[PDB]
Amino acid sequence: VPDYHEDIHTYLREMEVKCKPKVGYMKKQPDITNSMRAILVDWLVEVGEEYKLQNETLHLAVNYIDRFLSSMSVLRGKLQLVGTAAMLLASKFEEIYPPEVAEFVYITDDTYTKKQVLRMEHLVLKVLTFDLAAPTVNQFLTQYFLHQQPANCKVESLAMFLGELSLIDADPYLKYLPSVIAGAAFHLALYTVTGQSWPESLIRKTGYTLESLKPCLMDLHQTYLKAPQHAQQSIREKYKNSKYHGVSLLNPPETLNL
Amino acid sequence: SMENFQKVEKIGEGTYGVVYKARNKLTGEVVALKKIRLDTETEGVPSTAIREISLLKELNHPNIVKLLDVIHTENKLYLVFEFLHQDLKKFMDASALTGIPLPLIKSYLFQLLQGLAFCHSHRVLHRDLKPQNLLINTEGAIKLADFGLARAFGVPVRTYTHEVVTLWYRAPEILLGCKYYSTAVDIWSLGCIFAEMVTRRALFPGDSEIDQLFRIFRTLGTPDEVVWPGVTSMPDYKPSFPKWARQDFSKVVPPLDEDGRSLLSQMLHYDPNKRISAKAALAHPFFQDVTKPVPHL
Ligand SMILES: c1ccc(Nc2nc(OCC3CCCCC3)c3[nH]cnc3n2)cc1
Repeated sequence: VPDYHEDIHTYLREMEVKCKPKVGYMKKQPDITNSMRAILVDWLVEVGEEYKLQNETLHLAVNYIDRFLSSMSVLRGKLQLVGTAAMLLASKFEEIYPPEVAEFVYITDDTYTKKQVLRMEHLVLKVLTFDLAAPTVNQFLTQYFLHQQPANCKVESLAMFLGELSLIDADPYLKYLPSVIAGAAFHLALYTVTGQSWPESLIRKTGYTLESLKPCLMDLHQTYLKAPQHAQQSIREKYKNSKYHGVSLLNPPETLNL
Repeated sequence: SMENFQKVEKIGEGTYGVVYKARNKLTGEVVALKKIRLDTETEGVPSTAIREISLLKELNHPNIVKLLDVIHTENKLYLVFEFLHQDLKKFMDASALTGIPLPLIKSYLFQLLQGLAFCHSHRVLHRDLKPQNLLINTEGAIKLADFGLARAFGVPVRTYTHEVVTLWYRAPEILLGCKYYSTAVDIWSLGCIFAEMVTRRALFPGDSEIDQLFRIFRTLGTPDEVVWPGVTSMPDYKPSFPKWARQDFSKVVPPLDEDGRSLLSQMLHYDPNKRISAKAALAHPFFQDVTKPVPHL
């Protein structure tokens, strides 16, 4: 229903700037670290597989965790707790059948009580002032997916996997806006699988070119190369399923030709 | 806390929680209070309240009710809203001796399509237009209300909940189980609502899904592959459907002119890709002379 496509792309681009998190927040986190955030996002992928949640949901959940920690200081035994609450909220916002609070409590191997979950949820709702409709990489990808010639389902799937790896690592991905990670990721997918590049029509819609995307593209490219040694691997595991055409099994390009 | 409001009378129960008319003791504003009973060690803040609150604060428009504030307790959550005089259903039923003049119909249709384009435009689907959710003021304004069933949507959309829209105002894509639905469903409800502002009676008052379908098909014809490519392959499409002929639109809504019939007819296109979008409907020849008369009150 490309009736509102330029209208929605245009609004999404304005809200990624307002829904974006502080790039330097981990320097001001007295007790948690990128790696500690890397472990939590991994866990969340896994919870995602476990209840069969949308990938969009894992992506909003992350957006909430980053914006919550952008201004709330958190001890490392509480980081999961922020992570379960953001995850109930994202589920409560996007899923047809949200997992129930029991299930959030159960998958923390009763690290937290139900009452604690439920007070953090509430507390995430006020740090975030109830603004849960953030734009995500996945919202930008799906719009970029409409531009393939013809649709290539390995391409979609590998873009999904890479945009998804961008979630795990706060350094370098918190410097980049969602539209831009999806850019890099859609380019990296098309190139690997088909040899083609960021098409002319997406330049026209997005205003992004290979020159705009390179900074993100170089980074995403080293992430693709090191994927197999990353301490975190649930994204790799997941992308082995049939459902995403086992694209975590494809070989990343040797070079990029930029 | 709720210190400054003076509760004045309840208004009713919509999709979730309860609504009261109130007054700001200090400023004098008349607000609509939507009181959501919290309940910890249950599920916590309902998703209906999380979608609405977050989507309504993005939607600020003359024809979308305005959510003025959110008083966030630990037991209760209150949504503070711009208050309105009545709903369309309640007005319609009051104007049923001498109906709604055309100018007021047009203007309301025009004003709803504006609010409805603004929602679609900001990736929001209302999913529950019906006269009870459309509030009117004493100035002629008409506004979309109750965002309890609304939803942020994606481009191309995904499958969303199926249990959606009040039966009578529900679209044929929904009744036959299409895995993907969109914005075309809000327009379909406005189509029914437009027809109702005119005839002063619901267009398709079914009593069940099958009843709904067959009432739609007795009016517009049983859809086929010609009028709607893909219909006969749909999940709840049945080969045995009675094959009904399409009644000529002037008999569907007798009082309407040619522009009005053309416009209602684009709103009710079976095929969701051909249904007119809200934006486009704003430039229909139906509205050349749209004005804003202030209804009787
Ligand atoms: C009659 C008298 C008064 C009203 N006023 C009014 N009501 C609301 O929710 C009313 C709900 C109540 C249950 C059915 C659907 C509509 C509002 N939300 C923001 N402003 C509102 N104003 C409306 C009708």
